[PDB]
Formats: sequence, structure tokens, C-alpha cells
Amino acid sequence: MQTLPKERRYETLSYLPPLTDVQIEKQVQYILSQGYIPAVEFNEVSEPTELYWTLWKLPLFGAKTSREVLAEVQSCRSQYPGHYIRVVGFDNIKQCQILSFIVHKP
Amino acid sequence: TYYTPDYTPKDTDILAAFRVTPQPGVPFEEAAAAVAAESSTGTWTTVWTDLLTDLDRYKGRCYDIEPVPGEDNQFIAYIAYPLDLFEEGSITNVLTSIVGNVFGFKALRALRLEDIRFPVAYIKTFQGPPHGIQVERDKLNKYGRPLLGCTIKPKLGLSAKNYGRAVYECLRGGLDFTKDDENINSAPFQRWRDRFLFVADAITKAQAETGEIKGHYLNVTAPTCEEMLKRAEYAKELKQPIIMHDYLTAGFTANTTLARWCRDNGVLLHIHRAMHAVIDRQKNHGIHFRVLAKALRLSGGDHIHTGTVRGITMGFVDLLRENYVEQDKSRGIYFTQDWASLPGVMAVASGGIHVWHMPALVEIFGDDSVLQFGGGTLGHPWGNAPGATANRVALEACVQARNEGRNLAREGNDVIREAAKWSPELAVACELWKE
Amino acid sequence: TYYTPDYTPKDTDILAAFRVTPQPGVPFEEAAAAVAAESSTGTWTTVWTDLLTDLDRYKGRCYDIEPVPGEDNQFIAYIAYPLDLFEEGSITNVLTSIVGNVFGFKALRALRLEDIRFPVAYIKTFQGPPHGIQVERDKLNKYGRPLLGCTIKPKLGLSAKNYGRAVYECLRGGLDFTKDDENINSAPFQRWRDRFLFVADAITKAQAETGEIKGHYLNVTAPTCEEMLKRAEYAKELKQPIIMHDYLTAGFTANTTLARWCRDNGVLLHIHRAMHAVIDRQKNHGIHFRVLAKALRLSGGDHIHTGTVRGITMGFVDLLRENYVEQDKSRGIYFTQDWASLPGVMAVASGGIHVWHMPALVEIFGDDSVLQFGGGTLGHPWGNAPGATANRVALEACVQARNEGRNLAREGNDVIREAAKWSPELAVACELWKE
Amino acid sequence: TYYTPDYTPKDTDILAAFRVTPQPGVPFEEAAAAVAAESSTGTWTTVWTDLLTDLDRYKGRCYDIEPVPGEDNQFIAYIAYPLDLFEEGSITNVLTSIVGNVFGFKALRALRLEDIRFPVAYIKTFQGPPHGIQVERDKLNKYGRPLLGCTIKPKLGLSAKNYGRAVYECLRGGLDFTKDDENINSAPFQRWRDRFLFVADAITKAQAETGEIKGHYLNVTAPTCEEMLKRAEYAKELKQPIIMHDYLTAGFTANTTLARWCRDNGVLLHIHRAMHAVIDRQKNHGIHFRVLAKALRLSGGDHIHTGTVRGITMGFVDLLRENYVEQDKSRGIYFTQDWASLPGVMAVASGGIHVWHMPALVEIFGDDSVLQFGGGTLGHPWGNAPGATANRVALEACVQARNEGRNLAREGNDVIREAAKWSPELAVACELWKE
Amino acid sequence: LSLETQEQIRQILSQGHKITFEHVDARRFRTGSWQSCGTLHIDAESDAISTLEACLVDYDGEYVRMVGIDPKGKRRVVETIIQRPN
Repeated sequence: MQTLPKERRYETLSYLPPLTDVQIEKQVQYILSQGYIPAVEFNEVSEPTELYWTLWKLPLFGAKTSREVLAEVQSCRSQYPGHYIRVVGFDNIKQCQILSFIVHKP
Repeated sequence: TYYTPDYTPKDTDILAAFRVTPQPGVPFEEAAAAVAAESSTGTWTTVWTDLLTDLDRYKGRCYDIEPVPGEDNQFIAYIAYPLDLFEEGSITNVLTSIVGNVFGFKALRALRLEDIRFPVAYIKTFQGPPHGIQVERDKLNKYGRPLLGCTIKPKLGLSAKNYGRAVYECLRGGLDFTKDDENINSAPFQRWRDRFLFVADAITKAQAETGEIKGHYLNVTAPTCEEMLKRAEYAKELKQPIIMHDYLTAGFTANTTLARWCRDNGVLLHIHRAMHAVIDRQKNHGIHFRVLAKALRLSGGDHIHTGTVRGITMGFVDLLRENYVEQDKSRGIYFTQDWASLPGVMAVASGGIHVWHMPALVEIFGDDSVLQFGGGTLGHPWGNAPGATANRVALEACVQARNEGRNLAREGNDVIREAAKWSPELAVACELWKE
Repeated sequence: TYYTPDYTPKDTDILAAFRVTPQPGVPFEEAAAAVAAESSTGTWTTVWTDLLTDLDRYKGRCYDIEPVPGEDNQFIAYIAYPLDLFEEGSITNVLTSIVGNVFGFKALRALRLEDIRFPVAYIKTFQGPPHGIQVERDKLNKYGRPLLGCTIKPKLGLSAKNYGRAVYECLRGGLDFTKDDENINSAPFQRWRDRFLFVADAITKAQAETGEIKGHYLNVTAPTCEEMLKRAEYAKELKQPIIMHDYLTAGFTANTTLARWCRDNGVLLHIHRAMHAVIDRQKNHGIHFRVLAKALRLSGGDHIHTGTVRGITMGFVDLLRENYVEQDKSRGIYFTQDWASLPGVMAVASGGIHVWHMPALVEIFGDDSVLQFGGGTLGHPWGNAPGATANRVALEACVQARNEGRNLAREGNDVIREAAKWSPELAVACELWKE
Repeated sequence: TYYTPDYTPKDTDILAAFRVTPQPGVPFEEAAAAVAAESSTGTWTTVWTDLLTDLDRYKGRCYDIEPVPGEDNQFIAYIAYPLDLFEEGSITNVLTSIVGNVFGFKALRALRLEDIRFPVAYIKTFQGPPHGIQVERDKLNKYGRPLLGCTIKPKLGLSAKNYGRAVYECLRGGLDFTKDDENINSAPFQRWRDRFLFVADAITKAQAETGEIKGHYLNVTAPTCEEMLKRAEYAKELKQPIIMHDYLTAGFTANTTLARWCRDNGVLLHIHRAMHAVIDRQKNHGIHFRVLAKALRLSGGDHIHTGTVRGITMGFVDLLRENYVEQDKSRGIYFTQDWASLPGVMAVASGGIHVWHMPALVEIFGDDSVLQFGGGTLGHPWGNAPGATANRVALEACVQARNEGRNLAREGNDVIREAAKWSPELAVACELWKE
Repeated sequence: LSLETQEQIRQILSQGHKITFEHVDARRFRTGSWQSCGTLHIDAESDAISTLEACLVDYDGEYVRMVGIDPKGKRRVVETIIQRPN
């Protein structure tokens, strides 16, 4: 028997070990493949009550390859090191977010 | 004067599919004209009062007979009912007019309603779901993945405080939701108001811990309509995002006043399908579940139990989620149903599943469904908190594998065993629930 | 640990009789322990939470197995449920706990609930009938004789005014009551409020004419619980002695809040048994009507449809009227039921009867029953008013013959033909509906 | 026709034990038939209206006479009353029908009701206690030990603020509860609303200090039923876990509407037994307290004053706590009472006890009781806060000694004195209240 | 095995009823939770007196009681406590 340690969790893909930049590339490849619109979001503090983070630039409407979304990730990581950042995927037919996962911790 | 094959159904008309088994020596035309008559403006004799009202306009009539392949005195009946004769925004009437006393007719041994089509004009009168799928994900802030629920065992026995602690350990590990059993109401051993107060202390505790929005379905089902509304006044008061109800047992009218109230107040409602197995079980007699699923979507409901797995089950699952669904006779769907922008109801999968059925249920149900483990979480060797982290890591593994582009039918047993290497809690559960 | 034959049922315990058809290769002990378990504190696996609560005290258990004569893999199962685990004054729970999902079990093909015994302790929590037989005769001032009702035909078509006049001519001749059809609710062609106003003008007219108390059953059945109560507020307002409801279709919870309201206000309620034929038809599958009849008596109801005729039908008729009924296996009754001073429900006989079935139905049903003619009154050669006086004189002839001391089985055709000599209206009806 | 010895009592029947003292020259049979008659369907003359109703079924009758040993014209009468004739969920009727005007009969000088048995069927109609013992311990989070209360002295004199401070110092030391006096209502010197506001400030103060859940019984007893509910609306508003009522003086109907309200809102109710001593004092005349204790358990109540000590007191103490209690004539119990899963009421011991009666009261009353010190806490040489710590350490010493396995009858004075060595507060109180 | 015990044994078995004997320790007697000991549905006097002396000795310091059971559906007719704890 083992007792479960207390951990502060971060929505989808947080119970898996922290993601490698290759695992990052495969999950955004899935966003552009299904035809959804990938975007970058940042916030100072992470809490269950607040449901709007500060949007980074615009949703990248013209995204051909998954590398263009990775370069937008590293430029925000450089600008705000002490911020929470996550990448989302808007769908245009069903008017809802498909995917929401957290990439950098302060 | 009830059997008219030449008739061509209109768009503002409700159409029904009956599987008929007549008494031997009864023709295929007369037993078809008898259920078309006995459901709407039908009488055993000619009465004089029929000459003042226009009988031709209001009457339901059989337009098509199809004999069932490989079956003797077994055929499908298609009857069309004018739109005007039903009352507006009430399941109670459509249920009452059609499938009233056409059942238990002396002319026929066995009868089964297979399907029911709603014209769009009739669909508009109802509220439908108080929220729907798209609305529901937005209030809870959860995307990408199927949602995870938990049923507390045993069903009746625990004190209000013991219930409060058994719920605390489960959401702590990383379950989305916890659930009350379908037969717990206001039992002498735990009164509802005490259960409602201790569950409130354990959600706020695990909310400030893990840092996510957590919930618990508070069964509201009550004998009278005052008690039901009054219990719900208390759940709103403790700021509870969700409650739940059994619609079949309380009745459609009980379920109706509730949904109006729930849209008024912005609480999400779970629906359990208690007492379904007595009507929809027999393939010769009863009403098919897909009829009752529609009736639910229209009554209103944010969640609904669909039952665990096959060709038949995906028929009425895509029927509750999609805006437009096409006629497919192999799947089990007889008519073209078109929903007028009405929000979708989320599929709930519960009843005897462990961490090895995990690859099978994410692929078939997809993304917009709730996966609920009754016996699979509590019965962990290490307790409720490790049993939860076990099922959480196993879902997130299959969802990551699916995106990258792996077939979970082929590499289904493969992704569960890789994940079992770096997490201790899944290694002891893979051992226990074997193949 | 569920199958225990040595157990001896207590007095404060609810007992049930199931007709079981197992899958071949399934023993008679395991399929019996599975429905005894799956209805109450039953789980497919051993869970750890069962060691904190006392499972021995709460569990339902099978105490007696009886093999059905002349039937293979067919036997009767007797299960006993402790009193404590059900909630007080609610049919919804007793229905939900027992016959929930024991149906559609993989271990068994066909299942049928035959009977259900209520201990007196449980019987006391309910209101039961708002009035009963004795109370009902006293409000209407009618003694000696069976009461006569009438169903207006056609079912859907007539205007609110035409309905108002077709009801006026029937009570004028000498019917006690008139009745709305089971599928008329708030149809576009006649709205409920208009129908409620014209029927009010025709009762007061024929009341001041013939000099007797007349009534009409105003169908109240509505989609939501607000509408139902609000329509009823209007019937009380026009001083209507009776209304009516369909209990199966609206649900038990809808039917419950109504009966409480009806006892509060002193209006007599008629209950139609719409949609009964789909459950109780098959002798291998469903629930027997006698279970649902009890459930009605307990929910509450002053009248109930029993269906027209035989050994089985008199079983559940004497079960609804008598205070004490004895176990009789040939009649169809499995248990000794004892009612604690609870008033009786009046039998309603409707569905395809004419003036020649008149001797047969006064003798079998007796004195405390309502005889209802759908097609038999309107379809008279001379109209609604002569068709009523026809059925009135034919009842009063059989009731006078019975008192003096004549067998109506022997001299049944004799009393109808003597009466046909001095009354012109019965001479033209004896002609038409022959043998 | 009232005295029938051959009669064997049924299970659904209420049975009563009367101690009768007839006028000299009156036989033992006629005075027994007269109290059996005058309580239920009894009249001094034969009236004609008795031949329309069935008198045999409804009548209460004396079945057994037992002469009291060593007493002339003194004997025990046993009368049985059919279940039907009482109204459901009302103490008011059962009290009214039986002990109405059989008292002050000319045929007899003295009369005393000793005991009263309730059939299980009748017990189910009531709510009973709003919570019970098991429920109550769970809301307060207190286990192992008897709970400690305090009565503020003097009874009438202190201002609303002075009351607020005298309550603050007591719970600070380490008492569980504080209590209002039985004659404080809405006295001119302190209005209820002011008293209700200052006690709210002192509980929140000592709650954040010692780090435990604290309470105070707020006397709600009011002249009218509006005022009573309206004062209680205010206690719920300041989030008070407990209030209290005097049931005898306000009446059973006042106490009833309250208990329904209290279960509705989840507030624990204390009951004081004010004005008990005028009825239950005399051994020849009145009603025994055990009858009234039963009547309380059924009316509802979470606490009840039992009185300080012996063979008689433990008779009605084990009668209020236990689920099943057996007939014991030496103890004072005449009938076998069986409670249907109804929760137990906690014993309250108050009236003239100090730190030396501490060993005697933990052993006799056991674990599930409340020990209350009126004069014993305030009258400490050092004040209210040390006087509280004196009684707290003295209880915890006896509870620890009991668990290890020491007899508190032999070593009772021993444990109090070896605790007096390391705590200064008990050394000055041991000094003051000596032997 | 008293004179009251064997007359009730004989009164139970003279009705065509079957005897069941049940024991309980003092703690579970609170909640009226008794259990069967020995052989159930006893239909003769000597089987009744033999398993009575088996259960008086097997559960001495417990309650023991005799049940008269009507074999028709197994209905409980008559209940009587023989042995009580010391």
C-alpha cells in the first residue's frame, strides 16, 4: 500500500510526465491535420475559478506546418518566464475548443 | 377507411415504425388499420357525432407495410399522424395519444415501437436541453478528453459523514465527478439534508487542493413536486454545479417542471435511466430505447446513461449528439431526423469497466462522453486516492496516443503497459484486474 | 450468501413472486440469488466498503423455490426484503429498488413479476384513495345499482361546442356520467379551456331538467406539473364533482401530487389504464396487472379500468374492493394481503358492450362498479337521448329481477325481452345489436 | 360487554397499564369495564345509533386483571384498543382518546397510567427525532465521551451583554454547551433579539480560540406559533447549531410544527421537561414519566432531561436509547416495545451535581448522555473559566480509567484525587465541595 | 430443558409447525439480530430437545430462543426466549 501525495494539477495532459518538445510537435500536428486553428495563451497565476487567460498575438489562421506554432511558443517563453502558458485549438464549425494543455510553468 | 397505401407523408407530420405480430387468421391489412385507428380518433362502432367534425383531416393512417425477412406473421407498419392533434411542448401527450391502449389489443399477441420521427415544426415548441455539450464544457473548463465519474459503494449503509469522506478521497486523486446511487433518496440512516452538507465540505477541500473544478451529482428524485423543488433550493444555496434525476420512475411531468427550473437557475442535470430494462429488453414486445432517448433530448437533459459495450448502441449515440442524422436500416434507424439547432446531450458510460477496457471506450464513444467507474476505483488495493490516479493516467495515455496517430484497436494493450512503468499506482491495478 | 432456504419471512417485510426463465446451463439456485441480489445491495464483485455496513440486516434473500408444473427451466422465486431500506409514502422507490435492472440480465431470457405483498406497517405511510367507494356514493346520492358512464365518439374531430351538445343529449336520457377520451389533451382543434366551459353549460342544463346529480370526467393529463395543477384550479372553479387522469403515461410522481391536491379540495378522480397492454400482455415477460392495481390503490384513485370479460380478472377485482383477501393460487393470488381500513376503489367496465351483455356484467362485477358504453349509446338508431334510456331501463330491469331472487345466468335473455314490450326505445336496440 | 378476559391481543393494537383504586363497594370487574368504555365509544346509556355502526370491531376492552401485592382495592388493568380509531402522526389524538375524562370518574378515587405500548405499524407514521444520537455526534465531531453543558445563573437579572460575557468565559475553559433558563422568554430587562445577537459574538470568539465546535441552546418557547417560527428564522440566520424548547408547557401541537421545521432546516433541538413534577410525582395518581418519554421520542427531540440519581430511572433511559427493549416488571416496564429503525434520543443529566458525583454519573448513564452543571461551574472560587477546566479534566480522567479497565465504584474517589496533583484548578474545587 | 420448554416444543409440533432455535450474545440483542444454530425446520420432539442441549451448551452466556414455523411459505407463528445470558 502507498498514500497518494498532494499535487496541484493543470487540466489535460498533467498526470503524464512533463512533455518533451517532440511530444509537443505531434499534438499540434493533430490540430492542423483535423483543420482546427491553433493559438497561444498566457496567464500570471493558475486557478480553477478564472476561465479567461491573456491571448498571445492572434490565433494563427494561416498555419501550414507545426514548426510555426513552436516558434510562437519560444518567443512568449522568452518574453514571460514567470507566466503560465498553454496552447488551445479553436474549431469553426462546432464553435468550441477541442484541446487545452499547459506547456511552460513559471 | 384507415388503411390507405397511396398516401404520401407531409413534412409537418409525426411518423412511427411498429413491429407487429398478429393473431393467426388475422390479415396484414386489418391489424395495421386497427393500431392506426385505436391510437387516434378510433372507435369499435360507427357513431353519429363523426359527421359534424371532419374525420379525414385529423385521422392517422397506414401508408406502407413491409414484411420482416425470415419471419411469419411479422411485418413493419408505417403510420402518419397530422400535426394539429397533439398539445404544444409536452412529451406526456405524444406518449399518451400513440402508445396508449393499442398495446393489449385482442387482434394481436406482440407489439413493439421501433422508432419515431419528429417534424422540425413540433421540435421548436420545447426547451430541450437546459445547456447541452458545448455549453457544459465551457462552465467546467475541460477540453480534449472524456470526463471521469465515480459511483460510491456500497449503495445503502454509510453515514452522512462517512459518505462525505469516501467522496473526498476520490476527487483528490483526480476524478472530475462523484455520483449518488439510484435508490438513495431520504433513507432513515442518512437524511438528504445531512448528505447535502458534508459533500459540500469535501468538494471545497479538494477544489483548493488539486486546483481544478470538481463536482458531485446530488440525487434530487423525491416523491412529491414541492419536496423536489425545495431540496433543489438547498443545492443552489451551497453553490453546486450539478444535480441528477431518474426520469422514467418520477414521470415525464416531474422531469419537465425541473428542467424549466434548472434553465432558470443554471444548474447542470444528470439523468439516470433506472427501470429501462423492463420495456426495451424484448425484441418482439415493448418500445426501443432510441424512442425514449429522443423523448429525453426533447424533455431536456445535459447527461444520459447509454449502457456499456454494438451496431444498435452507436445508432442512438450519434442520434443524441449530431444536429443531422441520415436514415440507416442496418444501424437501426428507420427515419430521417433533423434537429433545429437544439444542443446535444453528453453520453454517460457506466456499469462494470476496469483499466483494460480503457482503449476500447475512448475510440467508440469518442471525445464527448463521460466514463464512470463504480467498482473499478474503490476496489483498488491501495484505496480510493491511488485507484483514481490509476484511471486518470490510463485515459490521458490513450488520448495522447490517439492524437499522434496510433490505432488503439492494434496498440490498445501496448499504451497501458508503457504507462505502467513510471507510475506505481497503475502497476498494482494492471496486476489485479487481469485479462 | 443470497440463497438461504431456511429463512422464515417476518410480518414487517415486502415479499415478491417472480416467474423465472434462465439461460440453459444455468442452475435454479444461482439465477434466483442473482435477482435477489441485483435488486438490493448487489454488486458483481466483492468490494471493501461492505465490511463497514452490516450487509446481513439489509439484504434481500430467496427463501423458497417452486418449479412450475409442465414447464422446463421455469420456476417461481420467493424473495424477502427488509422494511427499512425503502422511503416512506412513495411508489416510485418500491418500483425502483425491486424491478429496476434485474430485467435485461444476461443470466436469464424471460422474467415476470406475478405478485407483491405489502406489510400493514408500510401501508399506513400513504394517503391511499382520496375518498373510496362508501364516501363516493354519499357525495352523488346513488344507491342499489351499478353506475352508467359514456365515452363521446369520435375521439378527435368535434369542436368545443359540438362536444358540449353531444354530452348534453346523453345525460338528458338518464346516464350518470360522460367521459373524455384518453388522447384528447390540448389539441389545436379544441383547446382545453373552451371544452371546460361548454361542458359546464350542458351539466347545469340536464341537472335542472331530470332532477338528478350528473357529472363528466374532465381529462386533466398535461405535459408539465404547473399546467396540470392550473387546469385543475379551473375545474374546481366551475364546481365540477369529477376529473380524470392517466397514471402510467404521466408517471407515478405526477399522479401523486395530484391525489394530495384532490383530497385537499374534495374532487373525485377517475383513472384510465392507458398503455397497460404492452407490459402485462405476455405470460413469460413483464409485470402482472394485479401488482399495478395495488400500486394504484396505494398511490390513490376513486375509479380504475379493470377490462371487460375470467378466473384471473375476479382475482384483482376482489383485491381492490375487499378489506381482507385470502391466498388463492387458482384465482392468481400468491400472498395474503391485509389492508388497514383503507377505502376501496370502484371497478370501471368499458370496451365494446351492448344491451345483451347487461345480464352478464351486473352478476359478475356485482353492485359496486361503473358500466361504461363507448359505441353502445351514440350508435342508437334514434340518437343519443333514446340510446341512453335504452341502457338505463335494461340495467334497472336486471337489478329488480336480482333482488326478488332470479338467476340472471338462466333468465338473462328473458328479463331484457319482457322490458322490451312497454318501452319503444329498447325494442329498436334489441333489433340492431343481435346475438 | 366491555370486560372480556378470553381476548388475546393482536400485534397492530395499542395496549395500556392502569393502576386503579376503586370507591369501596365497587367490584374489580365494573370499574375496569368503565375506564375501558369511557376512553373509547363509551356512553352511560344504550342509544339507538349504536345498531348502525359495528361496535364490536372498534371497542377497547379489558382482557387481564392483576391484583397489586400487599394492597386492598388496588389492581393492574390491561385494556386493548383497535389500531384504526386513532388519527395518523398525532400524539394529540392518542393522548385525547385514552386519558381524556376516564380521570375524575365518580366510581374511583385514584387512577394512574403506568405504561403504553405502540405497535410498529403506528410508529411508522411519525417523523420521530429530527436527527438522533448517531447523527448528532457526526455534526459536532465529538466521540468517546459524555458531553458537558452549563446553565447561566442567576435565572432572571443579567443584561443581554452581561449574559454574552458570562457565556464567553465558560466555553473558553472547555465546556461543550451553554444553556438558557426555562423561564427566560422575552422578559422586559433583556429582549430575545438582543440576547440572540451577543451570544452569537461570544461563540465565534471562543470557537477561533480553543479550536473546537461550541454551541448554546437558545430558548425559542414563545406564546404564539408565528413568534416561535419567526425567532427560529433568526437563529438559523446567525448559523446556530442548537436551540431548545419546553414541550409540556407550549403543548404537543406547538412542539410538532417546530420539529417538522427543524428537520427541514438541520438544527438540533434540546427539550427541557419543565412542569413534569405535578403529574408523575404521586404513585397512586397521574401518568408515569416513561409514557411521556415515549410520547417525546415519537413527537421528536434530539435531547431530553431524565433527572439525577434508580431501578426506575434506568428503565426509561434504556427505553429512549435502545432499538429493542424487553419486558422487565422489576425495572418498571410492563410491555415489549420495538422501535422500527427510529433514531435514539440523548439523555440530559442536570440538577445539583459537583466534581465528586463525576465517577457515579459516567458509569450509570454510560457514554451517550449530556452532563450539565448549573451551580457547579459558576460558583468556583476562581471564576467561570477555571471552574470549566475543573469539570473537563475530571470527566477525561474517569473516561481514561474506565477504558484501561478500572471499576469506578471502588476506585471512584481515587482517580479524582490523583488528577488533583498536576492541575491547580481541581485542587481548590476538591477543597470547596467536600463530601 | 424446563417443563415450559418441552410443552411449547410439543405445542409447536402438535400444530404441524417446524421448530427453529436461535441464539444471540448481549450486544446484537439491542438491534434484534438473532441467527440460526443447529438444524432448521425441526418436525419432532427429540430432534428439538437434542439440538436445544447442543445450543444451550454451544452458546452458553448468549440468549437462545425457540421458533414455531408454519412450513407453508415459512411463516413465523410463535417466538419464546428459553435461555438468557448470565
